[PDB]
Amino acid sequence: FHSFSFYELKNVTNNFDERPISVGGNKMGEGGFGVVYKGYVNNTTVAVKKLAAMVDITTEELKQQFDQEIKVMAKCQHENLVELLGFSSDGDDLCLVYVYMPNGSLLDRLSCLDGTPPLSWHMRCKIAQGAANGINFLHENHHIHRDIKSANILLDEAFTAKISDFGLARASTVMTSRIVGTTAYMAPEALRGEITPKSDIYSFGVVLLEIITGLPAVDEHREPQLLLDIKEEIEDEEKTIEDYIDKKMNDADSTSVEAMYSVASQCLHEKKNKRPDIKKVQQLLQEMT
Ligand SMILES: CC[C@@H]1[C@H](F)C(=O)N[C@@H]1COc1nccc2cc(C(N)=O)c(OC)cc12
Repeated sequence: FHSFSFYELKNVTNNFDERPISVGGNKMGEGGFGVVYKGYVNNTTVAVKKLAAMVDITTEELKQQFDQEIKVMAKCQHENLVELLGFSSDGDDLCLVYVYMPNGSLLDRLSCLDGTPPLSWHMRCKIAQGAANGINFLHENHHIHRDIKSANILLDEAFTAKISDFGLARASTVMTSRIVGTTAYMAPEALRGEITPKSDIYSFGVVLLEIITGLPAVDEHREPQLLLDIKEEIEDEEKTIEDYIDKKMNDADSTSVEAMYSVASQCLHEKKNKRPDIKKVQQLLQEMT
């Protein structure tokens, strides 16, 4: 990967202009570990992630996540993983430079952030297949992602799904004392500190529910607050998947929606050993289409 000067990245992002693009700035997104800015290097549009302790972690832990991301990127190259172009470690803050994803995150496209048109059911099926292909590549290469979520599924110029954020990824059960991930997506065993690829399957199940419903995984002003709770409502015959299907599509059919819900439901088994592995998930998503 190309070594950038912090100052060149500062220069091409209009001094890390924290205002969103929609208001004239360079900010494309943000999370607990940093902010993503639109940049322009050598006649190529790029994304620059500037690392920052947004959700309280140490500078040493932020540096370990920076090193882990570069290490995972050097070992894992695939059609369904975002491509790292370079990094910066010389100046004021750590930066990671990526291939520009013109369609941003699946989370933002599902919410239609900035007025983007809703994703068709056809597009959503391709995205789910692509994301499963990327997770499959990771598990085949003995890596556990640990943070599968719609904010970590990016969308390129062809709406091809690209899994992102490998700062927490682990080479492979095993237990840890540092419980990390996004709670609204975490498997029960992951919440207890277990490190297993079976947890990535569970989180992917939550992503499939977001794809079907267009609803975020957590919404404090919604009943139920957690999306994974709709599975219980459907199972207990209180509601149907039909009641939750995203209304912002005109090309969905009952058969393929029920087929995707069935995959999501199997991924969301509370007992890790009853969940399908990633290869079975891929097969089921291929059969859906
Ligand atoms: C700090 C934000 C976190 C983290 F960066 C991540 O992987 N998921 C989150 C959201 O990220 C993004 N949101 C919108 C748009 C985004 C475009 C790109 C991109 N290559 O053009 C991007 O690259 C990595 C991240 C983008």
